[PDB]
Amino acid sequence: ANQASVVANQLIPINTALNLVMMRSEVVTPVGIPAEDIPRLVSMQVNRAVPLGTTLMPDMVKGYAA
Repeated sequence: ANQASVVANQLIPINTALNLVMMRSEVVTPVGIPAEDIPRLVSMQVNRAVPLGTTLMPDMVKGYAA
């Protein structure tokens, strides 16, 4: 209950480096990467294009290990 995840604030293009305009948090189901990891996700790249409103999942960010 109430775990907030990272949600795509806009379409995050393939292989693009993440920035703070790109990520917002929301309570979504299923639970994805925790909202508190938005600082650490900055500059990491996605390996697939992430459509607007998609929850960001661990398998989508290159070099992500929590």
